[PDB]
Parts: sequence; C-alpha cells; structure tokens
Amino acid sequence: MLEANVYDNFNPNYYNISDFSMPNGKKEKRGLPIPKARCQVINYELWETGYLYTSSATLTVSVEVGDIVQILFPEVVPIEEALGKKKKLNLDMVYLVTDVDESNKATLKNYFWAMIESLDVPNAITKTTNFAIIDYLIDPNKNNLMSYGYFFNSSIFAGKATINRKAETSSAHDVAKRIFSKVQFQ
Amino acid sequence: YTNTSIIAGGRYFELLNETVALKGDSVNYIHANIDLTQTANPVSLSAETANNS
Amino acid sequence: YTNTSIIAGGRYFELLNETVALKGDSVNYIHANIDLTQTANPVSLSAETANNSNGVDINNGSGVLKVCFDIVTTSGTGVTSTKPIVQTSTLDSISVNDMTVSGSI
Amino acid sequence: NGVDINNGSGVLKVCFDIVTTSGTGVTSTKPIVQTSTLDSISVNDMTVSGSI
Amino acid sequence: TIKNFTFFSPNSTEFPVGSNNDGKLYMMLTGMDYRTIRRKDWSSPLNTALNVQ
Amino acid sequence: MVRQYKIHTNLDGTDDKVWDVTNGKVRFYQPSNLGLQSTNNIWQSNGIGVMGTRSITQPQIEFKLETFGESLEENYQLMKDFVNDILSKKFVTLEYQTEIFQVYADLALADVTKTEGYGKNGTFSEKITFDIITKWYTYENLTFDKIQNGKVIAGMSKIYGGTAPGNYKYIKGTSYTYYGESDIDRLSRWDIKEEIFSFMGILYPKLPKTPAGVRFLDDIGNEYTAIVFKTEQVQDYILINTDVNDETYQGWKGTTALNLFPVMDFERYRTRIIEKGQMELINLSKAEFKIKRKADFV
Amino acid sequence: MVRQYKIHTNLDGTDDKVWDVTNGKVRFYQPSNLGLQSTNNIWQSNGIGVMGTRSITQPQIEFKLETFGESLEENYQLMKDFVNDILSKKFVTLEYQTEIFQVYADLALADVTKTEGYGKNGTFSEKITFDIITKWYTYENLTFDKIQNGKVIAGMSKIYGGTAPGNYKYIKGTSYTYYGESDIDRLSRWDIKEEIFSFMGILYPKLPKTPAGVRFLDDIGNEYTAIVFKTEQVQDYILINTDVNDETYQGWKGTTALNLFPVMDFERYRTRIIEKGQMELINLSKAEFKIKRKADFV
Ligand SMILES: [Ca+2]
Ligand SMILES: [Ca+2]
Repeated sequence: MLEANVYDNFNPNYYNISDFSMPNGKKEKRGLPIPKARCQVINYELWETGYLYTSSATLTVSVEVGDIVQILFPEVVPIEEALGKKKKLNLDMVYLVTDVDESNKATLKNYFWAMIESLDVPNAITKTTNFAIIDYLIDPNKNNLMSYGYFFNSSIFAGKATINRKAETSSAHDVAKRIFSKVQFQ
Repeated sequence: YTNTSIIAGGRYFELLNETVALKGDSVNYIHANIDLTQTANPVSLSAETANNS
Repeated sequence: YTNTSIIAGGRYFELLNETVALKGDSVNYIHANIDLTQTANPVSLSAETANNSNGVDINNGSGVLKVCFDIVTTSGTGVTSTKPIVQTSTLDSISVNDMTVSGSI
Repeated sequence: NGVDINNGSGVLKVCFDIVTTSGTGVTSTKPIVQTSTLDSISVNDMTVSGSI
Repeated sequence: TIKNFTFFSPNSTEFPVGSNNDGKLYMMLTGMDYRTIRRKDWSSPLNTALNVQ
Repeated sequence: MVRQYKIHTNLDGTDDKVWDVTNGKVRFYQPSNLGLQSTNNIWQSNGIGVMGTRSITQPQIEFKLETFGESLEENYQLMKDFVNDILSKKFVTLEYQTEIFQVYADLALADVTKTEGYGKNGTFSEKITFDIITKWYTYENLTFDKIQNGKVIAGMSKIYGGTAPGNYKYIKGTSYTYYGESDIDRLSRWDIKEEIFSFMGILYPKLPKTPAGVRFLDDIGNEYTAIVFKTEQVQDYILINTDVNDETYQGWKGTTALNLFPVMDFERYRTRIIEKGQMELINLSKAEFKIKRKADFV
Repeated sequence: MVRQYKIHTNLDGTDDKVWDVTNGKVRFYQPSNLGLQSTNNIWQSNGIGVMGTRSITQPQIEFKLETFGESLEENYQLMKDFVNDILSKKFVTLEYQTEIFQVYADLALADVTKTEGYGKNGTFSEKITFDIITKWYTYENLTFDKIQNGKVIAGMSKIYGGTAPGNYKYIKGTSYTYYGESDIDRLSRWDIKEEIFSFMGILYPKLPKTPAGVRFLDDIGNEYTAIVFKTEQVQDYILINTDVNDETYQGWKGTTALNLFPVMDFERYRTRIIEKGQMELINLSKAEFKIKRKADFV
C-alpha cells in the first residue's frame, strides 16, 4: 500500500498571515500543520498532474470534503531550479478531497487545478510573457488554496504568450491549458 | 571503470572493469559507498539522481 | 504530577507520579473528581474541554465533586503552557500589620 | 534553611524570636514576622497597622 | 498514583494519615512555607540574666 | 438440566401470556442458527491485510413447530390461538434458558406455515421463521448500593481518648484513619458497570411541581442524559420504559394512567444509551429498575 | 511430528490467551482451503498472450469446530468462552505449526454455527468460517549482529615482528592482510535480508528532547523511512507497532503510557514496508525487535 498524510483544508484566510516568530527573530508566514491522521491508501487511481482525469482512493481514516491528502513514496525527485543548482525533492502526490461516498472512497483533485479554481484573467495580462501569467495565477492572496511560492524553469516559460481568441476574458483553467500545451509542460 | 583508483575516508580501492548502470536522459551522480559491516564486500558503486555525499 | 498535594472540599490527597493524558492542540482543564461512594478510589483526575467545576457539597450531601485546579495548553506534540487555577480565601474581617500585593486590590 | 522535612530528608532550622543581650542580661526581644502567602482574598473589612 | 487521606477506611487499613501528610495539610490551610512559622505566647516568656524561659 | 424455550407476549409488562414452547402443547424444535455472522470489510493491498469495521449480522431463526393436541379440533385450536397471540403484539420476546444462562431475543414473526399433512389426531409439523430485532439481551434487576461506616478502634482511629484531655498518636502505617462520616446514610450509588440500551424503571416521586426523574453521570461526574418530568400533582409512580419499539412514559395516579411525554425535559434527555458511571434520582423517594444489556453470542 | 493449530487473542501482546485447537477442549478440524487463488489479468492479442499483474486472493477458511466437554454445562461453557474471546479482539491470530514451519494468519470471524444436535454429554459439532486479513506470516525475533577481530598471523598480518626493527613482507597473494579494527565493538549491523511488512519494537531511548527512534537504510546507505519521536523527558521505553490494523506508538515512563503520535516526524515516516538493507538506531541505548514477514503459500 501507499502512505497518506491527511491535513485539514489549507485555508489562506488563516495560513496567509506573517505572524510566525522565526528562531532568528523576524516574522514569516504560518507554516503547514502536522497531519491530523496518518493513514494508508488502498484501491487507488492516482494521477501525477491531472491533465485529463480526476484521481480516486479509498482511505483508512474517515476523511471529509476539503481535507488535503499527501501521498508518500520512498523515492526522491531531483528538480533543476537554477542552471547548475539541483535540489533533493521527496516524491509527493498532493490532492484536495472533492467528495467522499458511503464506502469512504474519496474523489481527489490535483492541488494546482483546485487552487486556480474560479479565477478569471483578462486579455491585458495575456499581453506579456508566460512568467507574468504564472506569477498572477500562483498567489495565496487570490487563490482558494494556500501556496508558499512556485519553482519554475525559466527556459520553457521564456517565450511570448499565445494569442487569445476574440481578446476576451478567459478563465485561469483555459489559459493554463492553452499555455501548458505550447510549452509542453504540466 | 577500466582501471580507476579511489581513496574515500582514507580507504584505498581499485575499480577494475567495474560497470555502473545509468538512468537515461539524466544527470547520474556516481557514488562510492563504504559499509564496514559488509566484511566480504565493503565497497559498492551507485548511480544516483542527486549528490548524496 | 510528581508530588502535588490538593485540598478539595476540605479533603486532602496527594498526587504521586500521577499522569493525566491530554487532548492535542487544545486547552485542557485538569479536574480533581471526588466520589465518596467509590470507597477504594474516591479521587480521580480528568482533562476536560471546559472548566466544569460543579460546587457539589460532598460533606453534607450526595454527588460527585468536580473542581478544576490546572489549565494545560497543548500543541499537536506536547505541552506549550500551564496556568494554575486561583486559590480563593474567603474571609470576614482581617487584622494585619503589613501586606504585599503583586496584582491589584 | 527552609529544608522540606515532610517530603524529603534533613534538619529544618527556622528563626522565631530575636533576643538582644548585654553583659548582664536581656535588653530587648523582637519576634520573627509570621508570613501568610495567599493567592486571592475575598474580604468584607480590613485594618492595617503598618503599610500596604 | 493517588494517595487519599481525609477519607474513612471500612476495613480500618485503607487510608492511614501520617505526621508528614497532616504536616503538609496544615501548611496549605494557613499558607506558610518552611521559612516562616505560626507562634503564640499564651504566657509571656521570663528572662533570667543570659537565659530565656 | 435441559434447555427451556419460552415465548412471551409482553415481557417487562403486566399482560404477559407465556407460551412454554419447550414443554407445552405447541413446541419449538431444531433451531436453524443461534450463532452469528460478521462482515469485517477486510481489503488487502500487496499481501498485507487491513481490517475495517465489523457489522455483526444476525440470521433468521427457523423452528420446527409441532403441536400436541388430543383431537383435530384441539390441534386447529392451538395453531389459531398461538399464531394470533404472536400477531396481536407487534414483537414477541423469546427466552433462551439453560443451567448457566438466561437470555432473551425480540423476534418479529416473519413466516409461519400451515399444511394438510396431519399426523395422529390431526397433529402438526410446521416451520416457523422469525426476523430478529435484538439477538441475546440479559434482563437483570438494577438496585442501589449502600455505604457503611468503618468501626472505631483505639489508637488506629481519630479520637481524643484515654488520659484527659485526650490523645491521638501518629504512627507509620497505623496513625489516624477516620472511622466514617456523620450521616453516611446520605450516600447511595446506583452503579452502572456495563453499557445498557433499554430499561424499565418504576419511579415514585416525592414532591409535586418539582422536576422528577432520573439523571445519568459518567465516570468523571458529568451528566449526559436525564429523563426529567415536571408535574402539577404527585403521580404515585412514573412508569418509564426506554425500549425503542414500544417506548412508554406514564405517570400513574390511583387507577388513572397519564401520558407524561409532552411534560418531559427534551433538552436534558440527550441519549437512550446508558454509559459506564452512575445514576442519580431527582425528586424521588423510591425506585425499582430493570436493566436490559446486550450479548452478541451466548 | 503432527500439525499444531493455535488461536491467539493478541499475538505480540501481554494479554495473549491461547486456545489449543489441535489438543485442547475446543478443536478445529478439516480446514476448507489453505492454498491460494490468483487473478493474472491475461489479455491476448492475435493468439499471443500478454500477462498483467497477479492479485493473489486469499479464500475463507472453514473449520469443523468440535468441543470436548464432560457435561452439557461444560460444552455450553466452551462455546460461550471460545466464540466471545474471538469477538472481544477485533482480529484473531492462527498458528500453523509443522515439523518444518511455523506460520501465522490474521483471521476475522466470518460465521459461527450453534445447533441442537448434541452427541454424548452435550457434545458440539459446528462449522466456523473465517475471513482472511493476512495469510501466512513468519513471526521472528530480530537481533543485531556483532563484528569480531580476525586473528594475528606472522607474515600474513600487518605487524613489524621478528628480528629488530620489525619486518613485514610484500608477497604475492599471502602479502599483508589487516588483522581487524581497534574498538571493533562499535560496529553493529541490524541486518534486513528479505522485505518485511510490520514489526513490534521496544525502543530504549538515551537522551531527552533529541529525536529518538529507528530509521531504515537501503542497500546504498540512504534513508527511505524513519519512525522518529521528539519527547520532552526520557521515556523508559518507546513501544512501536507497524501493524496496519492496530498501530501503537506509546512512550512508557514508569507505569504511565503516553501517546506519541503528535510528537512523531510525519515527513520522515514515508513507508511501512521495510526493504533490503540495514536498520539504524537514533538516540537509543538498547533495542528489542519482533519482525513479521509475509509468505503467500506455505
Ligand atoms: Ca414491552
Ligand atoms: Ca496485536
């Protein structure tokens, strides 16, 4: 089986407050909590990015709608954040619980797509580079879910943004899909 | 490694026709691993995704 | 409680290496509970979500006396702070030479 | 010394009376103040001879 | 472990109260430590030269 | 020695006609299953087993019902009298009795058969099936416990005795152990040791217009549920029954039975399930309780 | 010689009541199936067969449960005792013992039967069905291994001996081989040779406030999982159980049991499944381990 860390909703109305006293002295944003329960995931279908289908899993503990599920793997992913710099990143599959049935089978939605929900973006923002759109989309002050900054490969999002149809107001989902198709990334 | 000598933790050893399998489309970090409890074979080589010294 | 003495309802008892289990990320109200019908073990300790002191007169009537004596605040891993409950002395008339007040009159 | 005799071991020493003497006899006597450490007091009336 | 004292013993062995147990009880009632005392002169002490009775 | 089965119309009630199915004219033989089934919800990932929650299922009980009449007239009269008595009451209580135990089941009549294959003097061999409401529950008598004052002994207790003006000595182990309490007769514990579901308590109130009923305390001395009634006049006794199927609340005065449900404290009565702790009487001079707690397999 | 079946209420626990179903009063006979079933997911393209992943499915074991009482009273007393002991614990452990092996199964009560077909002195012959949680797991005591210094030999070892000022010779094959290591008592390997699923370790911690608990190393000397707790005071022993069904993480100090779940490092504890490599003790003076490892067919 796979190990799961169940946390309550990463409410930005709570965690987006710089009142945490750091050991040096200065104030930083509230850190993520400890899992309310450590459980194990059985009878699962887990998607890495959630480009086409939504994930599903039957969890041992009785999770509820809103809770964040962190699926753990005993392996490490090396991500290149700077030209030469690489960092030891532990393998994780982070989802938001959308619905739980009678048999405790939880419908899991990939954290990113559940974060950029209901967010609309005008044509004015699509005029600049792809970096400006990513910097707009990922913001814990606007988003439904908490985020402590993105990690991005400059070379892939260096290019000029794709031209909008009718130069209208598009949703964060439609623009991300349009951008992620051209940049060939998820 | 056809004929490579290494000193790690002051311990000398030789790699004589010692092959290390690699991950494709990746940066492989080749490590010398010393476990003194493994009396018969204390040294082994690994190809890893990061520098895990 | 390594060595704590308590007087509750005029009844003296000692807590000698007596452990009370706590609720995580909570304010735990530690109570001394006295049930005189429990002849072998009349006193027991509890960690509760609120101050549930009941003022039950155990010396004149029946019932369980519950009295809060400690407030223990926790994180998800352990105790963050402890605050004792105030010990009230109700008196009629006092004759004194000198007094020191740390709080207020 | 203030040695805890009821819980632990030791000899408890505590002053209660101060006797000032001369070469012949006792000149003056002063008793040690009786400290009453309390948490909170609910009182009707009070009389102070020294100070607060 | 909880040591009960101001409670009756039906088999006359259950809750025995000692000198130290009552000693701790009396200290809490009056509000005194091991550095202070409770003293009362029922009759004034006599002074005979370099002696106090 | 041998097993005794008994069918009851209104067990815990006054109008309880009892049918001795082991001994009497109508007989229950060869029970289908007296055991139990359980669904544990065990899902296994990669050979290692994880267990869910076990739903303890009870299977129907089917008896070989034989009649022992003297004529065709007598056997037809038994089948008609027995089956209709089971139909008159919404549920019929069975009693499983042996040398070691006496348990009860609250069966509901599922299926009864009537055929024309008659044995001697029109006797019957038929199958009677029952559906289970509650399978195995004890019907114990609950009574309060009294507290007694410990004996006074010279040197061991707290008294100022012997030479005037009295003396009590501190000794290691013996010291002073208090005798008892002045008016110890004031302490009465109605002890609850195991979890109960339903109970048939008769309660006689003391004063009219003062809330009368029973309250329940947990192990820490906190109240969870209380059946509290308020009355205008003193009802000789309040006859409360917690059974879910035939829940009964009624204040008896003389020969008149009054329904006390609308006059009961709805906020205090939080649950029917009684937990480990104690029970206290509010405005009650006397009480007689009959406790009925579960047993899955017996 | 012959096979031994034993039922344990709580294996790996102090409160372990053992029922000898081979020798005792309550006996298990004729197991339905001790083998296994597998679903291989074989899909075929144009006559050629491609095989997926094999889900090894374990089937229910049904035993012919017999009682060996001396009276009707004793046989009823066995059925009531044996079945309720199985019900008291959420899951029961079977012990399949033979001349060559000693395997265990984690069973859950699926179905038990009680009938009135009594043999002699109220004998019982009933069928008991069990649901499989985990089938066949070895329960063994895991201990560390010690390393000892090799003997010193003249000419073979690195020493300056014989005629002054000492001489060591470079030979071909025999040359100089080091004897051992100074303080070779520091080297201790807790060896993991096969993949293990759950374990019951009694951890003895050294320093308070320092993360105390075991970590697991893979074959290359890296960490995958670690059960590490950071306590305020020195626990006399930390009891850790990795069993999926009843996980225990309690820090005992004296007679007091403390829950160590919130104090645990959730990020370090990545998996329950232990892989081939070695175990390292973080801030521990002594350790006592019991390793359970699964076997599909035995
Ligand atoms: Ca009834
Ligand atoms: Ca166990």
